Amino acid sequence: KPVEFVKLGTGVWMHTGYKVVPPWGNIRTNGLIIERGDYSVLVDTAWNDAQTAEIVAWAKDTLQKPIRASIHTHAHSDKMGGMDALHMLGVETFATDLTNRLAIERGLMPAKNVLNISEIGSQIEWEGLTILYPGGGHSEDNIVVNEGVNNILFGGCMIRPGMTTSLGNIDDANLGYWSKAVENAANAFPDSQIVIPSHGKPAGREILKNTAYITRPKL
Amino acid sequence: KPVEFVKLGTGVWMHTGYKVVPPWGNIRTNGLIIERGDYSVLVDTAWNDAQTAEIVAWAKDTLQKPIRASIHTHAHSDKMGGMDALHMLGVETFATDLTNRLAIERGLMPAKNVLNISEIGSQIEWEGLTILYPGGGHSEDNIVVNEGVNNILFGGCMIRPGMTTSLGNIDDANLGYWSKAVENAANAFPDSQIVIPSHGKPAGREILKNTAYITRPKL
Amino acid sequence: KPVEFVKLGTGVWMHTGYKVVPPWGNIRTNGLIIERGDYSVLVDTAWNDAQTAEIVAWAKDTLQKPIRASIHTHAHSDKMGGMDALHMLGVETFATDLTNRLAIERGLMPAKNVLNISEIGSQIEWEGLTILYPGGGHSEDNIVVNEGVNNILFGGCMIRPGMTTSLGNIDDANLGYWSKAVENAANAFPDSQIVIPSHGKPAGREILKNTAYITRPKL
Amino acid sequence: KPVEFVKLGTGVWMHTGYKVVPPWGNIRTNGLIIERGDYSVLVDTAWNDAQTAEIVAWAKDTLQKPIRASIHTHAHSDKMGGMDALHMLGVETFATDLTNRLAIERGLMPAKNVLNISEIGSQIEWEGLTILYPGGGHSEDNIVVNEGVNNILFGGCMIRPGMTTSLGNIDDANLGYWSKAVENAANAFPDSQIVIPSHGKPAGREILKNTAYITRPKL
Amino acid sequence: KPVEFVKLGTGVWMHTGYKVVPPWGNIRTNGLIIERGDYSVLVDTAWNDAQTAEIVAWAKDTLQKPIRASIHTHAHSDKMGGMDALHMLGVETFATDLTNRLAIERGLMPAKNVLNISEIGSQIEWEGLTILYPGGGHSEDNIVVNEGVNNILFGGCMIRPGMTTSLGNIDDANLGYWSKAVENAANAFPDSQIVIPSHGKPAGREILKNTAYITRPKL
Amino acid sequence: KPVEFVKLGTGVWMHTGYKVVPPWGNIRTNGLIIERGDYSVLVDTAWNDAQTAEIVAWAKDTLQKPIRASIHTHAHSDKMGGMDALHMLGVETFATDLTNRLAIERGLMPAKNVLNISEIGSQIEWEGLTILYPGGGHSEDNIVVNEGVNNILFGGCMIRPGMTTSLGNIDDANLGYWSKAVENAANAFPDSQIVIPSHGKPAGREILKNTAYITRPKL
Ligand SMILES: [Cl-]
Ligand SMILES: [Cl-]
Ligand SMILES: [Cl-]
Ligand SMILES: [Cl-]
Ligand SMILES: [Cl-]
Ligand SMILES: [Cl-]
Ligand SMILES: [Mg+2]
Ligand SMILES: [Mg+2]
Ligand SMILES: [Mg+2]
Ligand SMILES: [Mg+2]
Ligand SMILES: [Mg+2]
Ligand SMILES: [Mg+2]
Ligand SMILES: [Zn+2]
Ligand SMILES: [Zn+2]
Ligand SMILES: [Zn+2]
Ligand SMILES: [Zn+2]
Ligand SMILES: [Zn+2]
Ligand SMILES: [Zn+2]
Ligand SMILES: [Zn+2]
Ligand SMILES: [Zn+2]
Ligand SMILES: [Zn+2]
Ligand SMILES: [Zn+2]
Ligand SMILES: [Zn+2]
Ligand SMILES: [Zn+2]
Repeated sequence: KPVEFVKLGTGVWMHTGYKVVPPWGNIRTNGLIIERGDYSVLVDTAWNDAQTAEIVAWAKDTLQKPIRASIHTHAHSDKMGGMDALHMLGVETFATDLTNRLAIERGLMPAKNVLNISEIGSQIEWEGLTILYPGGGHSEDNIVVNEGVNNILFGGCMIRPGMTTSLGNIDDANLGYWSKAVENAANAFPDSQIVIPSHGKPAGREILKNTAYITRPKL
Repeated sequence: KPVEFVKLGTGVWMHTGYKVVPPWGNIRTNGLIIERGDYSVLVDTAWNDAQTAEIVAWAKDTLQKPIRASIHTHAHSDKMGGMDALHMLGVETFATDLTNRLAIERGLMPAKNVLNISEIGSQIEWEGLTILYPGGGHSEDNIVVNEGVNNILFGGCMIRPGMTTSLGNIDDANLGYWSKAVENAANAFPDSQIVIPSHGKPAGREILKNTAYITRPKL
Repeated sequence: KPVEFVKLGTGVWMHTGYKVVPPWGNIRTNGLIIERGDYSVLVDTAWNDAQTAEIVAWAKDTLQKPIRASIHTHAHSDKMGGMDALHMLGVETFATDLTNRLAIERGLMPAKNVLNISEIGSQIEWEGLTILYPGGGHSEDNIVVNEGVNNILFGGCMIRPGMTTSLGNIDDANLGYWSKAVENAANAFPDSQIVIPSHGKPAGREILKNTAYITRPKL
Repeated sequence: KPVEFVKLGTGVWMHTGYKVVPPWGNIRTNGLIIERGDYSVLVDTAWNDAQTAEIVAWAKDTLQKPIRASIHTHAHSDKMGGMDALHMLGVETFATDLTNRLAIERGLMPAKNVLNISEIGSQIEWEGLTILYPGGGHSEDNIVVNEGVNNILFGGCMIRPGMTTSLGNIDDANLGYWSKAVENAANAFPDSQIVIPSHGKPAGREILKNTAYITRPKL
Repeated sequence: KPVEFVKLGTGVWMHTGYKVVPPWGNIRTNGLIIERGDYSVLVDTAWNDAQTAEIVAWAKDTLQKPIRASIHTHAHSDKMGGMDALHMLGVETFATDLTNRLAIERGLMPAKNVLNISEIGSQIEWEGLTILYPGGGHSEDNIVVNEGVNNILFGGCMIRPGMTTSLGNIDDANLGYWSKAVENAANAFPDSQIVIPSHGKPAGREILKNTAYITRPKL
Repeated sequence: KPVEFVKLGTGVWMHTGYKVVPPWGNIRTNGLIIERGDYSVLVDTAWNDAQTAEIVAWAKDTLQKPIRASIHTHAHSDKMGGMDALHMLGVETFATDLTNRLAIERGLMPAKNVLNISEIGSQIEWEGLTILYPGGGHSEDNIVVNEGVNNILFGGCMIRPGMTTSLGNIDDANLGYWSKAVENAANAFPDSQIVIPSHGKPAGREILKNTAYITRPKL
């Protein structure tokens, strides 16, 4: 399926790309485009360079706000699969040091610059966004991004879609800490009523609660 | 979020109030307003006195059928949090003896009058409603209320919303008997195709079946 | 509830019949009508002879393409409950040899003719449909049917509806192999984006993935 | 394997009989012989009439205290499989009314006399033993027997052996209440340090705790 | 820990070797030496060539019945880790064709000769032993070996030790079929009261039953 | 039951005290006495002051090596229930700062001195013992103690007894991290073949492995 753009709020757009992975077939991955004054910033690549180049072109030609910089929410190919495209298209890329290290271990290109959030609960302000490291969950390095004007929380792959009980790709997950990481994000951003998972539809805070439940160690 | 009213059938309305509870945020609670000839009856308060007073005012001014009496489906603050408002507004309140006893233990005000349904499976007719005690489930005292004109079954908190697998607040639950209590209610009221949970959207009998499954002891 | 017809694609219709089964009440069962040149073929009966006769009549009078033959996807009464009606109405019925044997053991009438797909993974072409035996799942004999013009995969009862975690009627299930059988079907028919379960709404490939997850042996 | 006798305390003996049940093979069942002044009483038959007759003969010839009466701890064939032998050998048999009713439903002979313990928690003194009905567990009618001189608690099949996590034959079990029934027995007889399960070795109170854990509804 | 020999029955000995595997440390692996007229046969190597050579030497010097041939119960290094030693010491090695193929895939040396048991339930007589392929379990190729004079069933790694609930190394397991494979072995060899797991102490049929329970798909 | 002493190795003794806790009854708690030149050190109190005073007296009168100092492995009453006795008897008590803080929160007396091991994996040498903080498990502050002459690892309550699947008192447990904490201890002390849990019998490394399994987040 081709690459789709949907408006989530004032100056906040979701990009969605698809990849066919047998046996189940097409799987979506979502990220964001965030408008700033006369440029935009990007949260996550799509699956590959071609899809990522389509996102850059859309921001330049449709929003008229070319992508200047990007952040990447963990070291997997749905979030960093299009790094060569971003680099060739002049986008200045950012990730945590741990994400960059895991990217190299996993055969992905690291970002060009470092987000200094290494402790659990650490937050910074980057291009009008709040970036939090809530601890390991879907991947040890996963970060979340909050946009405080529209109160949109981008949970990425740490937040599971809808009412699923499937945990998704758990190859790199911290099964012990994931539910606490979700609680940490939910407590850090109480005003965000719109929550974006990477692999499903935009939703509300019910997907925070559901994710924390389905990934929580039980008695 | 403010207090909402939705029509479910002839003379049957749902009231919904919200409370912000970290980490997950707003949580709805639902109850009913049931029209009678020139007055109405209430199933459950909302979370607090202010929301409950808004329900009384709506019945008086919008339906023109002031609330005369109420029933309360178990001793938690989403169902009995607005008792002082009901009492001050002249509403005559009813609950089972067990609910009244648990209300006192839990720091809530008991109802002024007793519903005589203490045995499992016992039912009475109260203001045109059938009230059943199906046994302990979400709380040991939980009762259910059936409105037989429109065939609406109010399951309250004993029925979980939608397709969730979360059990909600289980602090006071009877985990051994809950699925049997749901079966008891479903068998008692086969004609009710509309089922109302306290913490989600109106639905059909699929939420009876799903609740019984997700709360059933497994092998 | 009465018997319903819904168009799924060019020349492909879903039939749905209901049965009241306490405690939960009405349960739907779905099958298909597949148009051919001047006749049609049927996938599955409804619950009983009366509902099945209504399907035959609809194909004759509304589609003007009378049902000539049928296939049955496993030996339970939602799929073979209307065999006497089909036989009396001149429909030539087909099932696997294992389905016919299990039908007799279960008190159902067997089909008049045999589908030769006894090995796991075996497929045949029957009236423009691909019929696959993917191995035991909901029932040891369950088969799936793919319509390759519209790319519709009829999973029958081997595919669970929506986002449920309930396994349905497991009296005859192969709990060890069911998730592999679902994977086998999904790998055999990658182009089918429309998936039909017997007991829920038409959906996409997400119900293949969800079924395989909820029925998969866990660690 | 043949029928075995082991001394558990002053005047208290365990009888053990075996039955070959494929696939796993021999399975033991245990009961007790309790000496009184110049006669004895029996707790449970063995699997069949021949084994039960061997127990009667042993009490008469070895203890010199012929069995006068018996109690039966629930309606399954390991506990009531030898009723014809007891009746022919002049033993006066006792069970609860519920056990007698379930015996008839299950194709076993009922006892000749009734133990009046129908409410949960009800206890009586019978031939120097305390008999408690703790509620449904392995079977809805299961009772337990405490011998207060030696402080031996006969849990029968309601108590699982050793450190197993298997629940045994659950065809007739009350999965919701079983762990509470075990707690009820443990609270009723705090001084009993010797605990006898039907299907394993004599042990201590650790098998009460383990049984309650492995059969307890979990979150 | 060094290599140990223990007599299990007339002409049947267990060999046990140890390997230190962090974090848990020493892990035993067991196999058998089976005496024949003036030679012996071997079931499984130990972990490595040195331990396996010690087994060959013990049979030659202590039993005075040199090992002529061997069978290997699946393709893992505890069972086939000492193949070079056996081959150099003149032992003629046998395994199923599937075991030989999986050995090559897993970096182990295959056996020199083939055991023709490829269908589930197939059995052959080899050097007075019955060898059964019961279907996939701990590994897809696992076979079991029964010695009918002493009625000793060697379950190898398909049978878990004692009362554990741990499944051991499941990297290559068939989680769907394992409990059925255990049932198949138990039904094939009802007279064997001594059961040998690879990674624990000799035991009785209770470890067949426990293994089947702990590895069985649950509802 | 009264207070028991058992020799575990040269200069290393286990002390065991009992407390009756309904419904299950007596529960043991274990700690150690470690001989040094002409004095000893203590690992953990018993349940109360009287039992703890008996341990001090035994070291003075039987070993002739009076207890000079003690360490406490977490803030629960089985480990710190006898602090007043130790303090009155002149024993100099040590615990981590986190244990002292949790002791105060839980109504126990803190130790007089601090063990400086606050980071996960931190170790110190104290009176010839290695003390490790492996991360939260049974309690967030739990530490383990290794005696390297006899290679005895005292796991305290972080290690569950025998082959149980019960988690014990989990009121204060870190369910996400406990299995990793056990792995951390097992990796830190590979030479210790004797492992002491607080609530069961001395055992080997199998109880490390079993604990890590039964408390590990599963898929
Ligand atoms: Cl979604
Ligand atoms: Cl809902
Ligand atoms: Cl659906
Ligand atoms: Cl036992
Ligand atoms: Cl063992
Ligand atoms: Cl123990
Ligand atoms: Mg540049
Ligand atoms: Mg008044
Ligand atoms: Mg004809
Ligand atoms: Mg008589
Ligand atoms: Mg040769
Ligand atoms: Mg001093
Ligand atoms: Zn990822
Ligand atoms: Zn992802
Ligand atoms: Zn409630
Ligand atoms: Zn509620
Ligand atoms: Zn079916
Ligand atoms: Zn069906
Ligand atoms: Zn029984
Ligand atoms: Zn029994
Ligand atoms: Zn293996
Ligand atoms: Zn092995
Ligand atoms: Zn503790
Ligand atoms: Zn403890």
